[PDB]
Amino acid sequence: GEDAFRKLFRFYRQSRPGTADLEGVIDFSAAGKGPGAQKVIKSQLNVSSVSEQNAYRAGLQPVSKWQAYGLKGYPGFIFIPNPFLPGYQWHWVKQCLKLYSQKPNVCNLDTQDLWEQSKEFLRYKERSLLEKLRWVTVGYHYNWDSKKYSADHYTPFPSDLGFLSEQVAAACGFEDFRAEAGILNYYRLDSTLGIHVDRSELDHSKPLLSFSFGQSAIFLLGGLQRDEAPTAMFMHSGDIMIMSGFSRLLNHAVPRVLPNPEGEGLPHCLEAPLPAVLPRDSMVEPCSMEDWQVCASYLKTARVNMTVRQVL
Ligand SMILES: [Mn+2]
Repeated sequence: GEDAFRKLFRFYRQSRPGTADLEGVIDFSAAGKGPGAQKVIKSQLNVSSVSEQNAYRAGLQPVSKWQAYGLKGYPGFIFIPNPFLPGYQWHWVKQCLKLYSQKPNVCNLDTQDLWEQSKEFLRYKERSLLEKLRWVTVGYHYNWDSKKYSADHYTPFPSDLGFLSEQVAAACGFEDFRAEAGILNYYRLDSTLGIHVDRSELDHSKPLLSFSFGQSAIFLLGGLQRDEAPTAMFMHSGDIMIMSGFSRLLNHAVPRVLPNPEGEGLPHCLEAPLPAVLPRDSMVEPCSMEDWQVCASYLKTARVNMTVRQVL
């Protein structure tokens, strides 16, 4: 475009993956990028706020093994790399495609059953309801015209997703966090998310939690005004971003979902299977081969985002 954010947004939208174009983008998984990488600082977690039993029940590594980062100049911003136990990302992806999208919740659409159809479309050699799915709301449903939440329009918040969110929130120092409203977003390789501020509600003290699965994205985090040059960072599969306080007023964008380097394929962390024998006390359940096959085929050219907040 013209201004600093616009220039960087367009740069990354059009960049060539694999080349020196992405040398300035922060990769939190890899701990010499110039401005970007010098801003990276450790963000101290409240390790004792999440018991090993609770981490294991959510399908998470023990919090003592998590690495959390902040960025100098962006107070209230926390970036976790993938903390998920091997295999467990598949549970969340399955729940987002199969269960959470169903009509007890609201979705952009609202066989002929979505999951049964995609089961059959995979078998029928070479536009499905799953391919058309763009967003789903859970918990207190957001009204897109009303621009707010209401006690009349709600569904019980998925207890597995709520518990996961609250463990993450607790590790970040928000031990009283209540998962009450969620938006699930479904992106394609061509998907872009424009520069915006998440709309202002009086209290900004509670964290927004953002989970990503599937293909990697480039996220731009800017300033209070649109003109300030953003910092660029990767969001890889399993990574979690937490924004509270000051950071919730910042301009941000996702200019690019990056393809798998081989065109179509899955990130390395999704190669591990969900374990055969899960615990009895787990919030997670087994994933069937048939269900998995639909998830894998979908994720090869997609990114799923879950955004969780407290509204009351
Ligand atoms: Mn946003």
